[PDB]
Order: sequence, then C-alpha cells, then structure tokens
Amino acid sequence: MADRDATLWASHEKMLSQPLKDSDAEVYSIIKKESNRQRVGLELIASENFASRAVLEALGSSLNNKYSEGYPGQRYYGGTEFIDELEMLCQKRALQAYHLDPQCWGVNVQPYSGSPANFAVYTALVEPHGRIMGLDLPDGGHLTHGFMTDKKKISATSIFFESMPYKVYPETGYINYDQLEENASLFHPKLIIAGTSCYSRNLDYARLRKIADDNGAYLMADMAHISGLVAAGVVPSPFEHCHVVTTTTHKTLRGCRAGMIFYRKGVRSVDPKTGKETYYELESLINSAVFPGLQGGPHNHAIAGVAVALKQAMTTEFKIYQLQVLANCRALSDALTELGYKIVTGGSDNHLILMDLRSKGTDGGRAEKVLEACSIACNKNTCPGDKSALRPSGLRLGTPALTSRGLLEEDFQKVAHFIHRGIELTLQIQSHMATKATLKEFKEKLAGDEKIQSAVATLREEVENFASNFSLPGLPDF
Amino acid sequence: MADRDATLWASHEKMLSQPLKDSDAEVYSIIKKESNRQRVGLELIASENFASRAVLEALGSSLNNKYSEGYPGQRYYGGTEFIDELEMLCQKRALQAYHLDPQCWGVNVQPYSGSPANFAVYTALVEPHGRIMGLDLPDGGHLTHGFMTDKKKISATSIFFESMPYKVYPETGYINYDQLEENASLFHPKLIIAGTSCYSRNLDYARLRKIADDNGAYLMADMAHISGLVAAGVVPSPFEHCHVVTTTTHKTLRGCRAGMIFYRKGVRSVDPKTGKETYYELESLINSAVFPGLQGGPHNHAIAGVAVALKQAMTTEFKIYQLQVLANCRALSDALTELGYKIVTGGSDNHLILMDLRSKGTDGGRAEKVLEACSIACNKNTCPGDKSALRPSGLRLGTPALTSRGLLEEDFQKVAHFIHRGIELTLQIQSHMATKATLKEFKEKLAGDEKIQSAVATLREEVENFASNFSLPGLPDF
Amino acid sequence: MADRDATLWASHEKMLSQPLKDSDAEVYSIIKKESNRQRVGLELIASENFASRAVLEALGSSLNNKYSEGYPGQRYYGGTEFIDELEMLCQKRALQAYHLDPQCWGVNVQPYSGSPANFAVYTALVEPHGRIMGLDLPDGGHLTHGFMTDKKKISATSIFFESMPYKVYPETGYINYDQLEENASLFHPKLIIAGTSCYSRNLDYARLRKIADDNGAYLMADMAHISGLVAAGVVPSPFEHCHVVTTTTHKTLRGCRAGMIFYRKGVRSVDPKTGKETYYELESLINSAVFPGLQGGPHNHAIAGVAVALKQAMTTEFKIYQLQVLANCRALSDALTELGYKIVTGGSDNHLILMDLRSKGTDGGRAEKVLEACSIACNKNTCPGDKSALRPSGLRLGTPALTSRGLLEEDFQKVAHFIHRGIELTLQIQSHMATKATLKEFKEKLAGDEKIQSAVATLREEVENFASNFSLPGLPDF
Amino acid sequence: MADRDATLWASHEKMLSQPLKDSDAEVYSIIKKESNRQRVGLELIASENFASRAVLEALGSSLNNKYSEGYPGQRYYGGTEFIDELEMLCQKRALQAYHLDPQCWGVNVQPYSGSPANFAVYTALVEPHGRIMGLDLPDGGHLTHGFMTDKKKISATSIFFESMPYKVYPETGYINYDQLEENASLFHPKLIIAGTSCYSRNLDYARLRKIADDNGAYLMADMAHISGLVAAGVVPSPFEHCHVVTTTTHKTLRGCRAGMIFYRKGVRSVDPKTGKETYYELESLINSAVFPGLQGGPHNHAIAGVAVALKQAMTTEFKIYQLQVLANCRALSDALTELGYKIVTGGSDNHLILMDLRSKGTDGGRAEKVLEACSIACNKNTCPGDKSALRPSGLRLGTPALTSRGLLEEDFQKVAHFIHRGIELTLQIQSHMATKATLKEFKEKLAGDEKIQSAVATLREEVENFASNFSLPGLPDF
Ligand SMILES: Nc1nc(=O)c2c([nH]1)N=C[C@H](CNc1ccc(C(=O)N[C@@H](CCC(=O)O)C(=O)O)cc1)N2CO
Ligand SMILES: *[C@H](NCC(=O)O)c1c(COP(=O)(O)O)cnc(C)c1O
Ligand SMILES: *[C@H](NCC(=O)O)c1c(COP(=O)(O)O)cnc(C)c1O
Ligand SMILES: Cc1ncc(COP(=O)(O)O)c(CNCC(=O)O)c1O
Ligand SMILES: Cc1ncc(COP(=O)(O)O)c(CNCC(=O)O)c1O
Repeated sequence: MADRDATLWASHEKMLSQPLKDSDAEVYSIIKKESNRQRVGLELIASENFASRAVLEALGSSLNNKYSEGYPGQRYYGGTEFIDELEMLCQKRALQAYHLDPQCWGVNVQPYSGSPANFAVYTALVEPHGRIMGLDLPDGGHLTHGFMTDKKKISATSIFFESMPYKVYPETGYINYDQLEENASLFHPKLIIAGTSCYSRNLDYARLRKIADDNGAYLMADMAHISGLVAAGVVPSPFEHCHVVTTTTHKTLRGCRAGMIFYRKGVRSVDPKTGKETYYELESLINSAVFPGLQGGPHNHAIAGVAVALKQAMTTEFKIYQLQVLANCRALSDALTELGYKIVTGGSDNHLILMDLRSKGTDGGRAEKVLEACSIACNKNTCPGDKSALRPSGLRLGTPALTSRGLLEEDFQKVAHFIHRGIELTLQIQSHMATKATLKEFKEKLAGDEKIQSAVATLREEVENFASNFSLPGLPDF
Repeated sequence: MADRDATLWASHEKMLSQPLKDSDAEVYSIIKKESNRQRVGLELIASENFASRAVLEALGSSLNNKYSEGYPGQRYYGGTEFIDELEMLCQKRALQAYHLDPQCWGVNVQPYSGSPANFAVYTALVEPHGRIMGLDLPDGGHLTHGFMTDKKKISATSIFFESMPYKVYPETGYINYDQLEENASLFHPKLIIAGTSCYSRNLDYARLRKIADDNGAYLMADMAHISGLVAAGVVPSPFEHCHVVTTTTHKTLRGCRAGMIFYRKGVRSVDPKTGKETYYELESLINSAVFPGLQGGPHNHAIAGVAVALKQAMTTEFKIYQLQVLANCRALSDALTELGYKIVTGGSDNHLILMDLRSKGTDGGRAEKVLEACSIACNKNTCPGDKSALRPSGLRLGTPALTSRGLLEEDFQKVAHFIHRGIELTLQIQSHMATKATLKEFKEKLAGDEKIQSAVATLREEVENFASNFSLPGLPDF
Repeated sequence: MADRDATLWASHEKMLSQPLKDSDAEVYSIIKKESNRQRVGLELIASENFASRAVLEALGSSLNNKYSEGYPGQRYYGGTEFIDELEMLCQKRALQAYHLDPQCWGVNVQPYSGSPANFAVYTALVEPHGRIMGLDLPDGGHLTHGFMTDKKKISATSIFFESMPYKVYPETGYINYDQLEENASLFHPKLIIAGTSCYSRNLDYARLRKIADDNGAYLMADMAHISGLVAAGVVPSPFEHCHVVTTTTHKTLRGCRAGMIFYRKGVRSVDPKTGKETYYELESLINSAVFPGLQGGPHNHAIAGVAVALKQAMTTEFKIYQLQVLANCRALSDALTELGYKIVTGGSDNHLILMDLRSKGTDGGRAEKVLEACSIACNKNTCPGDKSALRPSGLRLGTPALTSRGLLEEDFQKVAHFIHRGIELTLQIQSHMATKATLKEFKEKLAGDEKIQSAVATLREEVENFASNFSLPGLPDF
Repeated sequence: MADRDATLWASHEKMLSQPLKDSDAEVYSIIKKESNRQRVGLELIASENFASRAVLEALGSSLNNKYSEGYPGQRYYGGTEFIDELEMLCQKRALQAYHLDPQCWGVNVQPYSGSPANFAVYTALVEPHGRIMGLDLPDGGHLTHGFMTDKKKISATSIFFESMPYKVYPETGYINYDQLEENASLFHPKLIIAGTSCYSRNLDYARLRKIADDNGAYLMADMAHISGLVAAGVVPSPFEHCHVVTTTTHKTLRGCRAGMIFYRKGVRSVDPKTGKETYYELESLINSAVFPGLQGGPHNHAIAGVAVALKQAMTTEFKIYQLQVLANCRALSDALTELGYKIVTGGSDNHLILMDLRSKGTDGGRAEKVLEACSIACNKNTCPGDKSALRPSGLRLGTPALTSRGLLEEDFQKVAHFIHRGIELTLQIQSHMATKATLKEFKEKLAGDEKIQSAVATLREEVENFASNFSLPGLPDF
C-alpha cells in the first residue's frame, strides 16, 4: 500500500548498493581466505605477481557497464566519448612505455587475455590451415604457439592452423637456430613465433628475423613473460626485429589480466636496383580480426587497469624493481647451484630458472606437491624432454612475485634453503614407502599419515613465519 | 646514509598501495566523467545494465593475482585450494539459479565472455569446416551465430566453420521455422543455434529441437539477452529442449562481463534395440575446448563476480525486478505505438523492441545520432525489408538498464515522449537540407553548426534533469 | 650370350609384333564374346553408344607411346612437334563443332574423362571448401556435381568442397528454379552447375545465369549427355549463358572416352563509366589445374580419337543421325505412354526418358534385372520423391545407341513392346510371391529356380533375333 | 521419313565403318609422321617405351563402348558379364606378376593413369589437410608427391593436403634417411612416399618402413619408373615393406597408359593379451576413393591392354629384356664417365642416369635443345646442389625405349659418343656468346647460323641412319 510493492522495491534498491561483505558473506569469506594465503606464503610461480592497488581500484569501476564494440574510429554505439578518451590514452601509454615511434607502430588494447591476442594474430595474418612455427611446448614454447603430438592436437592453434615446432639442443638447453633455419626451408612457415614460457635465456631476434625473411614469413614475438623486463629496459627488446609483438599485461608487467597486440606500419621494405616500395597492412588485418572477427565488446574496465599499470611501468621505481627482480634471480640460481642442483643452461638471463631434479631420482611432479604442502607455490614445468605434463622432471621458479613484496638477495637465499629442505623431504618420503606407486598414492602419506606431516608442519611454519614478515600489495587486505 | 638506493624503494613501496585517485589522476578523472554520464542520461541500449556494488567490489579483489589454469581437481599450479572453493561454488550456484538437476547438467564458468563461450562450443562439437545454422544477422541473430556475405566471411565463426543462416518472414517479423526445417535437410547442419540479439519474441525451442534431431544435429541456445529473464522465471526456459546453452553474465543478468557454457550429461538414446545405453560426452569435449584448447588461465576475479550475481539472481527482489523489466517494456511499446510508430511483430515478449522508422522517411542511422546528442543512448539496428548495416531503418530499445534504476511505467511513458521529441527533431533537421546529403553531412549540421543545437540543448536538459532524479547502482564514492 | 642372343631375343622380338589373336587368346576370346553381346542385344542405356571405326582405329596408334606433359605453348619434353599438331587440330575442331568464336572461347582437351574434367574446374575456380550448387543426385544430377549425406560426404566433390543441392518439383518433375534462386542467396555458391544425367527436359540456362550473377558465381554446364545433340544443333546450346562448359566425348558425341573443358575469355565486364575492363582469367586457372595441377601426361591417342569424332560431328550425316535420335525417343515415349506407363514430366525434349514403375507395384531394381536376362540394357534410376533409393521406382532409357545401328520409329515401337513384355513378366514372377520378399528373394526365385526361365528364354530369343538384324559400328570384328 | 533425307543414311552408314585412312586423312598423316619420328631417332627419355602390338591391338577394341561404373560383384549397370571377366583376369595377372599372395594383397586396376592412382590413395588414407612426406621434386621426387613454393601450392597434392619433403645429401646424391627420420618426428606425417622419377639408386624400404611405423604412418611406394624391373625380378621389390604400392603401366612395364593401386589386406594387428585381429581396411577405403569417390566409368579398353602387358611381363623373354635394359644402362654410364662426364651418385642401380653438365659451363636446358635438333630425345633435370633450378645442370637418360628396339652394349656406346658430340656442339655454339647467357638467346643463335645448322644437320643424319637400322615395335607402319 506504501505505493505498491513498497517492501521489495526497497530491498532491490539496497541490494544494488549493499557491500559485498553483507550481500554475499560466502564469497566474501573465500576472497579473504585467499588474500591471506597469498600473504603467508612464498609465491615462486614465474607467471604470477601482485597488482598495485591503483590498478585493482580501476577494475571495479563503472566502466564495467559500457558497451563500445567498435574502435575509437567508428563505434557501433554512442556515449563512447569517455571510453574513447580511455582507449586512446592506453594506446598512447602503450607505445610510450616501449619507446615506440607511433609512425612505425600501433597497438590494439582489446584482447581479453594472452591466448586471445595470439589467436587473433594467427587469424589475421596466417588464415585457416596456414603454417606456423613455434618452440615445442616441452622445450619452452607455449600452448598457443602451435602445440600437437604424434596422436592428439591439444591447442586451438594446431587445430585451425598447421603447426610444426623447432627445438633446443637437449645437450645445452639453447634454442637450435640452425635446425629451425633448416626446417623452415622445407615447411615454408607463414609466421614464426619467438616467445617462451620456460626459457631462461634471451632470444636471437636478429637471427630469427633473418630466417623469417629468408622464407618470407612474419616474425611474431610473444613477450608475455618479459613484458615488464623489456619495458624497464633491463633486457633486449624484441621490437627491433619483429613485425608483431603480442603480450599479456599481468606477470612481469604487474597489471590486470589482458593482452595487447603491437604491430608495425608504413615503412615496410626497400628495393635495391628494383627501387620499388612495399607497405605494412598489419594494422588493418589485425584490428579487424579482433573485431568483429573474434571478440564482442571490449572490457573497458580492464583497459583502464592496463593504462594505470602502463604509467607505473614508466617510472624509475619500476625500472629499479625490475632490476632487483633480475638480481634476485641470480641470487636464487647461485644459492641453488651451490647447494648442488642442476639449473638448465647453467643459469638465467631473465626472471626465471628451471631445475633438473632428474639428477636426484625425484621428478618435478612429486617435489611440486611437497613444496605446496609447505606454503611454497610453483610449477612442475616440463623439462627439455619427451616425458609429459602432470609428471615432469623439473621445477620452474620465478622472482617477480616475491621481489614485488620486498625480498632481496639475502632473503632469496633463505628461500633457496627452504626449497632445499623441501626436496630433501621429498627424497626421504620417497623411500619411506619405496615402491612403484604414482602421484595419486603420494598424496597419501602426504595428505593423511601424520608422522610425515609433522615434518611438513614444521617447515610450513618456519616458511609462513618468514613470509608473513613482508608487505603484500593490493587493497586494505582483501 | 644508505639513501642513494633505499630512498627509491620507499616510493616503489607506496606506488603499490597508493590509491588510484593519486596514482593516476588522468584515469581517475575519466572514470568519474563516465560515472557521471551514466547518471544523467537515459540508457536504452538493450544489452547494457548496471552491476550491483557487491559484484564490482569482487572484481578488484586479490583473486586477480592467482593462476589456476586447469579445473578444480587437477590444476597445473598449486595453492588453488581457495580458487577451487570459489570455482565450485559458482558452478553450484549456476545450476541452482536455473533449476538444473546436476545429474543431467554441468557448467563451465571459465569463458572470458560471450563470443568466447560460443566459439568454444563450435570448436568442441562442430570441428573445422563443420556446418552451423544460425539466425541471419540482419534478422535478429548475433554476429557469432555465423555472418558472411557474397565475398567476405566476417564472424570468425563463418571463417573456421561453414555457416548458413535461416530467416524471419519479412511480412510478420517471426522466425520462418518452416524454411529452416526445409534447408536443414539440404545443408545437414551439425549444430543449430537458437538465440538472438534483436528478436522481441520467444523461440520455439520445441520445434527447433525437432528439426535438430531430424538431421541429427545439436541444438544450442545462446540466451545472452534473456539470461536474467530466464533465471527469474518470467520467460520460457531453453533448458527444456536444448543440448547446450551458452550465455553472457552481464545484460539481463546484471553481473560482470563473462560467459558460461551449460551442457547436458547423462544418457541419451534409449536404444530400443537391445539393453544398450548411449551417453552424452559434451562435458568432456567442451571442457577440453575451453582449456587447454582455447583459453589460458581463468580470470578468477570475474568468476567471483559472477558467483555474487548468481546469488542475487535467485532472490525475490530479483524476480520482481525482472517482472518490472518486462512490464516496463510493454508500457514503452504501447506509448510508442500509440504515438504512431511501427513496432516489429507488433510488440514484445521480452525486454526489447525494434522500431521501423522507415514509415517516416528517416533511417535508424540519423535518428540514433540525434538521440545521443540528447543524452539518450540508443543503438540502430538492421531489420526486415532491406539491410544497410550501420545505416539500418530501425532502433533497438531495451529496459533492463533503466528499470534497475527505479523507472516504472509512468516514467517509461515520459521516456517514450522524449524519444518522440527526438525523432521529431531528426525529421525537422533532415528536411532542411540537400536531398543528396550524406550521414557525415547530417552529423555536421547537427554539430554546433546551428540554432538547431539550441533545440537539442533544450531537450538534452529536460532529459538530463529527468534522469538525474533516479538512483544509480554501483560504488558510493571511490 | 648363348640361348639368349639366339632364342630369347628372337622370341622377345616376335612377342612385340605378334597379333593379339596369338599373343593372348584368353583376352582375345573375351573381346569377341563382348563384341558379340553388343550385336545381339538391345542397348537402351542412355549413356552408351558405338564408336565409329575411324575413331577406334586411332586409339591403338603409336601416339600411345609419346609423353608431352605440358601444352602446345611450352612443354616439358621434346619431339612434340607432331603431338602439337594433333593437340591444336583437336582444339581447333572443338571450337568449330560448337560454333564458338576463338576470340571468346578456349578449350582443354586433356581431361582423361568426364569426372576428371569437372574436378579440374572446381579445383581451378572453387578452391578447397569453396561452395558449389548442383542438382541433387536422385533429382537428376551426377555424383561429380557433389553428393553427400547427414552421415558421410560420399563423392570427391562434396569431400574437398562444400556442396548443397537444389531440387525438382516432385509434383511435375521440373527443376525448381525458384527454390534455387532462394537458397543461393543464403548459401552463397561460388559456382552453380547446370547439367544432368537423368533429366528429359532442357535447362533454363538463361534463368540459371541470372541467379549465378545475382550471387556473383560462375555458371558451369556439364553437357555430357547432350554434347552430341548440341553440336548437331537439335537442342539449345548452353554456350549462350554459361562461363564454363565441361563434357565427355563419348555418349551422344560417339567418340572415345575422354573429357573437355570449354571456357570463356577476353572482357568479362566493363565498369559503368570507368574504362577499367574486368577480364576472364579462366583459361589461366583451368589450364593450370589440369597440369601441373591434377594430371600427368596427356593421353595423346585418346585426343586423336576425339579429333576424329569431332570432325564426324560436323557432318550432315551426323546432324541427321542426331535428328533421328530425338525422333526415336518420342516414338518410344509415346508407344510406352500408350501402353499405359508413366513417363516423368510427360515426355522428353532430348534422347532419354524416365519410367515411373511405381504405379505397378514393381520397382526399377527388379525390372532392370529381368530385362537384362532378356538381352535388354537399362538403368534403374530413381524418381522424383522416391521415399528413398534401394527401391528406385524407375528405369532410364536412351536412344543414341540403337539409333546408331539403324533403328527407326517402327523399330523402337517393336522395342517398346519387348519392354512391355519384360515388365509384364516381372509382375508375374512378382505377383505370386508378392510379399515383403527382398529384391534378392526375387533375384533368386526369378532366374533362380522356377523353371520358367523358359519364359525369359523365349523372349530373349525373339529379342536377339530382332537385334542381330541390324548393323553394329566398330572395328572388323573386335 | 520419305526419300527426302534417307539418302545420307547411306553415308552416315559408311562413315562409321570407313577406315581412318579415308575418314580423316589429316589425322592419319600426323600419326604416320609421328610413327616415323620414333623410328629414325634415339629415344633416351627415361619414362618412355614402345608398346607391343598385342597391347595396342586391344586399345581400339569394342570395350571402349561399355559402361561398368561399379566393381565386379557390385556394378550399377548390366551386361558387365564380360567386362567382369576381363577386370578379374587383369586383377589376377597383376598379383601374379608381382608374386603376391592374394590373401595379403589386392589391386585396383581402374586408375586412369599414374597421378590419378596416387591422388586416389591420398584421398582414401590421408584425407583433406592430412600430412604427407615425399622426396622433394628437384632431388628426384615426382610432381604428385607434393610440390609447393612459399608463395603458392602447385601440385594438387600440396593443395588439398599438407606436404613437406625430405632430401638427398647434395654431396653424394643419396637420400638422407637420417634427416627424414628426424623431421618425421616433428611433422607427424600420416603417409610417407617412397618413389622417384629421377634417382638412380635403390630405396631403403626397410628403413623407410621403420620410420613410418615409428610415427605410425603408412608407407606408400610409387614404383612407376621400376614397375617392369621389379616384375622381372632384376631389382629389389617394394612389396616387402610397403603398405601400399601404386604404379603406371607404361614406362618400364611396356603397357598402355594407366595406373594400379596395390594394397595390403587381412589381419596385421593382434597385440594386448587378447588376440586383437584388427585387420587392414585399405581395400575398403581405397576402392571407394577410386569409385564413387573420384572416377567415373572405368576405361575397359585400357584395362584390356594392361592385362595383355601383364601376361607379357611374366615371360622369360621379358625377364631377359629387363636384364639387357639394366646392362645397357651400365654400358652408357661407363662410356659416358669414361668420356669425362659427371654421373650423380657415380652410376646407376636401375634403368636411368643423371648427368651433371655443370662441370662444363653448360646447363641441361641448352644441351637438351641441341640434342633434340639431332634426333636425340633427352631431358634436362636439376641435380642435387644447384640453386639454379631455372639453370638445370643435368640430363636424364633412360634405356628401356632403345633396349626394346634391340640395342646392346656396343650400340649404347656408339650412342654415348653421339651424345658427347652433341654437348660438344653445345659448348661450341655457347663458347662464343656474350656471358650473361639467356637461353632465350642460345636457342636463338642455335637456329640461324649456317655453320651451326650444317653441323647439326650432319650429326642428325649420322644419328638417323644409325637409328633407322633397328626394329620398332607396334602395329605395322602405324
Ligand atoms: N541484430 C543485432 N545483431 C547483432 O549481432 C548486433 C546488433 N543487433 N546490435 C549491435 C551489435 C553490433 N552490430 C554489428 C553489425 C554488423 C557488423 C559488420 O558486419 N560490419 C561490417 C561492415 C561492412 C558491411 O556491412 O559489409 C564489417 O565488414 O566489419 C559488426 C557489428 N550487435 C551485437 O554484436
Ligand atoms: C610418370 N611420370 C614420369 C615423367 O617424367 O614423365 C610417374 C607417375 C604418373 O604419370 P602419369 O603421366 O601417367 O600420370 C607417377 N609417379 C611417378 C614417381 C612417376 O615417374
Ligand atoms: C557421364 N556419366 C553418365 C552415366 O550414365 O553414368 C557424366 C560425367 C562423366 O563420367 P565419366 O565416367 O567419364 O567420368 C560427368 N557429368 C555428367 C552430368 C555425366 O552424365
Ligand atoms: C546472443 C548473444 N550471444 C553472444 C554475445 C557476445 O557478446 P560479448 O562478446 O560482449 O560478451 C551477445 C552480445 N550482444 C550484445 C548486443 O546485442 O548489443 C549476444 O547478444
Ligand atoms: C609466451 C606466452 N604467451 C601468451 C600466454 C597467454 O596466457 P593467458 O591466456 O593466460 O593470458 C602465456 C601464458 N603463460 C602462462 C604460464 O606459463 O604460466 C605465455 O607464457
């Protein structure tokens, strides 16, 4: 009677302004339990990191409500005056952050994430069944770089395109550029990918470029893992030799989840005596493949977040962070080698390293699970071999996460020891049941048991105590 | 003493905890300018809406920092104990919200958005060059349902798959199920799509299902535009006849941007031959196509947001909101018909309506631009009887956005008049110029190029005054 | 160097000059047994005919020994001076025989046969997965026009390309050009095929052409069955509206087995007011498809045979033969209708007719077998809306074969009666068992057991006596 | 029809029985001019040969008139009782000739020619876009073993399938089986091809088979060039290791133009702990591929010819001919090496050899043309190493043709000298021309230069006189 459905319309009213803390206590609980986990634990996962409060604060903005399907050129909707400001600002900051002359480069900040950015480029430049060459998955390449096997096609890339990988010399762990140049002549790639998910050395963009032009193919760099190191100038930039560069904005770049596609324009090629010229049409093809080719409406709130992180990436505080990141890696790789473990290719040139546990009877699958039980998060990355995912032989460690929390060399050494203690434990428990049972049973004396869990319980504690003593970027604990 | 270095580390320290308001004033400015826009304006874009504070508050959580590439049970990284809680909770709430027996249904809450969800299904069930049938784009169907022309394939869908559309009787605006059944026999679709972006009537899932089984194809519903109306029970659910149902979580569902894939699981095909069964393998194929097939790591923070919105969708305050949404549509469609405009199919069964401005000499392209200048977000739309695309003959209006702000019938009538005044103005300004006038020229004379901007300026005001008097869901003050 | 350079080399010497009669008595026997069969029997198979002695005489020439892989332009071999004469002469006579201006038309006389010629064109103009539209198989089309299923893609055409058929109004048996125009707009064919293997009426090339240009597709005619009637001028030529015309050189053209591809050239269309003239590139694409595309070295001996038959086709003796061929058809269709049988579309406009035995309880499968047992050649073709094959309700009869042997109207009437007697017999042998008995139950109980193979034996005789009284073209008894 | 037309019926009557000599004097003239050419000339083209009279005599039989679309025991026409005899007899003789147990092997004698046979197998076993590995064209491979530039795919094989070649050590001219095994692991071929058009050594079927099974692919042998040598037993048979063997029936088999597809059958499975018994399915797939898949109606007259040649291949006169063929090769390769020319791989194991004219400043292109002018059928062919491609470096010589005419060692030496004299002449006409070659220029001078055509005229004579002194298989003066 209080003007109809009075009661409910009042509720529905509050429900849309009520805080998460009240609206959904269950989801609220989980988020805090997770925030906590990240605080009292050692994140050594190469691809993870902690986003600044500034970035996150933009993710939950009103931008999440606007549809702007086109481009700052022609949109399929109205009221994009501000979204247009935002999009162009981010595009501007993107080219800046990587010291790119807007006359020769352009960007697309609409890819929902990394994988999407890549598929978008193959779609634009390779076309259905077109040939692509990438670094084999177990050799350091990425799923989206064309990943298949003798029997199954795992990646969408190898499904809609024809892929063939190149390898690393098992002997030294370095990319075998000689075999690549050889095979490229027989396969005729239409695009070659220079990017990795687990390679601790720099890429010879120079030589790759040569091979690419030799077979008249595009050279695309997927600098996802080093987007930050590159923007900071601490490592060699792929923008000197590649025609296209894709990337995620999280990881070493410390932004929110998204992807970008950098592409060359105009000044393509020059003819000697034949003095005729050729141009780049990348901008046209790529922008279209993204939309309406593959995506719907851009996620303006994510783009806002990226713009924020891009700005931060241009600071000196950033350039120094990234430097510490590299330094910390050496520290950890040295202390670890010193402790007597095998580090592929000897060491690292970037932010990650790969351990070959093989020279210890233990595999990466077991070791990974133990370290987890002790608040030490990482990857059971695949080794330069032919075994297979889910039960590898090496571990992948990264430093961006922890460096962002303060940790310096001395601390990373203490970390090294914690890890040593962990594998130490793994070897023990291995024999305390010495048989032919797989991981699924390993979860037993681990999960259940108790006497074995008294060891972990101790180490986990010393670790969590060590961890909790550092800062944790983000909101007011949430 | 140790200034030199530790002096900076103090900055980098604050930079990661400093509020957006300080960190990036530029981006902060834009966000507020945009928040404002949404406040003092009439959002009539069928696919837009305002997300609750609860949802948004979850988007900028720590979840944005975790990598969990696999699925609960077997992930590729560790420390997913909580992400697992979250993911399973959301999957649980998803099946609940749509009253689905977890014995016969399953979900995937990892698709980054709507389009991605769909491509994932075609990838899983159709396979390269497989045949797909959808509602032609200009007939109310959506881009990803297959869209191609005489020379160029547009939607990634028609690029990697072989598509052919079905139509609506131009005479009445209803889907011509008879022609569909006819063509399906000659084309042999492998999957048929029942979903729209601009159709004001319910779909005959029952008949579509018949046609699907007749040709032994899958029936997939893309209930993006009606996800909310369906969850609320106000309209017929596609879950009774479809094998698979995909959807966006924004729009009538009022959540954050993302997508979901619902699929049947269990036994299909009694096999009146012998005591032999036949099962559904959708879960297996779809889950794999999503990952490692097409996507990288799930965006856990978006999933959190979805879970929050799902909960809200199950409330009575929601069921009532959705009811008002429908009611408001009729009101607007009546007041508009009453004013003498043509509404395709006569009216609406859902939350949107399509105006045929053709019976007024003006097209949707011009009219859309004028209404924008008056703080009335529209959206032009292709339609029955010729398709110019981007320069259609109709306007698409929706009510979810404004209903979420309070607006009731009386208010939507006042809205109708505002719109009438707008097209009124368009007709005027048209007449007063060259009969060989371009749209870009129209856009000129509309610019500050007249006493006509004095007309718009007046209407814009009366509109913004009317608007600003209603609530606007979201974050109180950043 | 003993019984070698004496014995073995003398034998090997003779073996290569020794006549077939001695060299291989087995094969020699079979050939004569077959020559005989053709003499004492009524060949009513629409696609068969008897080649002149002149033609055959060239098939076994020395030409069978030369390799000339390229074209008269440039080959890849030497000593093609004469093969070049031959090839160009044949190409010359081909354009003459069909009154084609060499300025607008060109030919390729290298296709090994009919099917090859077609695939060659699709390969050249359609490209992998390109769309093609043809007359459904059971509606009157040929496998090469693409033939698939909801279960499997059968023909090579529907395997490497994307095909969709058009139909005939089951009610009248005429091609439903209205539905074709309708579907072509939704499917977007890249090429449309106008040709049949079992249609007794002329094709509306004029309207087909309209539809093709409407969707900007190529119109290809496969005049295999009417190559002769067309060259002779007795029926409408497809060369007036089609862009490409393929054909077999046997059947109504009475040559040896092979195929040809006729294509347009020079000025495809001039822009409205822009001097820019679009040109025909068919010659280039097609010639390359044949070689080095799909074929190896041309079969020069077959080409020689074709050249001979082409010359004969331009005679008056030919023009008259073809006239009698048509006449004879009417005669047979009339006498047959008169006898009370159903002839699809009422009659014929060409050299063949299709009987609907359905209105007699018997199917084409049974009837065909009976008539065979009586030295009468058939084709149990399907019929308009046959409720499935396996039980085709029709028989396909042609007159070119027998007309070439002398037979005139009076004789074809006597033929009609022989046929009547045959089906008559079928019904009988069918009438007593007349149950769900399979065609195999009939197949057997027929010639199988019941000693009334005494009935067939009688009819077979009266037929063979009637037959053996006519001439039989060819070589002096082979 | 009265007296009006009936006259001509007498002509039309004769026209069909009149001899080619009268019917078409033009074509008759050409055939004799060509028969002559072959008589007074040295045919050194590796892929050519002269067919026996027995074979040719069957080509122009009545069989050219019958349609028998299906297979024996499953046709779609009637009156195939004799065609069935013929087809089965040929299939029988095929398995005999190669000492194949009909329990483990089967054949298809319907492929119109070599290329067709191959495409048929890829179509049946590889399927669209399936991967295939063959010997690179310039290293000794054939056009249908795949061939594609980096700008476009030439052979139909590389167009409808995904191909990648393997090579020969340019240093020694032998196939690099080590690289093949290497690449096969990275490419995952679905089928590997073991066959050549220009390789003078035997193939390691044994090793190839290993590699094939390693990657679980089919090993197909294309023994076109050695079909005869193999049937005769003079060289190693591929039937010991390959799953499928295709071939042409002309060339080293001295039959008429056609092809055959040999395939394994019955069992070849059983593994687990339970006797599997998976059997081969090649017969099923291949036979269907050929029909209704790719071909129309078989060319029964060609099949007859093949059957005749198969019989002849099983004689001792044949086994001896083939032995002489091999012997003659050595003779020619020795006399040629002796004269100081380079023979790739040193010599030959079969019927052909490849000359590397590179070590003489002259290329195969020029040399070929000169030798032609002197009644010597040669053939340029790139050899391992030269980037050239357009500037060959080699000549391919074969002995089957001339051996079939009687020629023995002594004669082949005289031949060697004639060739020497020829290249000798080439150098001359070439060692006095600018420097920036251009064969466009060489072939120019070649014709007009008196001195030069007086030289050729002399050699041509001595050659033609030498030639005309030998027998020439085939019908009398045809
Ligand atoms: N009924 C409807 N269907 C839709 O999919 C659609 C619509 N409403 N509402 C607005 C948006 C965006 N609409 C679009 C419509 C067409 C093109 C498009 O194909 N553009 C062409 C232009 C050239 C031409 O017309 O030939 C291109 O080539 O890019 C893109 C987006 N949208 C919901 O996604
Ligand atoms: C024969 N071509 C050899 C040449 O150089 O002429 C051949 C064939 C099939 O040829 P075809 O002309 O009958 O179609 C197939 N495969 C191989 C290896 C060769 O050598
Ligand atoms: C000829 N087949 C007619 C029949 O009755 O079977 C034909 C062909 C080519 O056949 P081919 O055997 O030489 O390859 C191609 N296209 C058409 C329309 C017909 O009729
Ligand atoms: C039926 C349907 N399916 C999928 C999508 C995918 O959109 P997103 O990529 O944004 O997530 C939309 C979007 N429709 C938006 C509109 O009509 O305006 C839709 O309407
Ligand atoms: C080189 C490279 N490129 C693109 C991606 C795309 O990922 P996303 O879809 O998640 O956004 C990754 C993922 N790298 C993640 C890891 O190795 O842990 C990568 O390593």
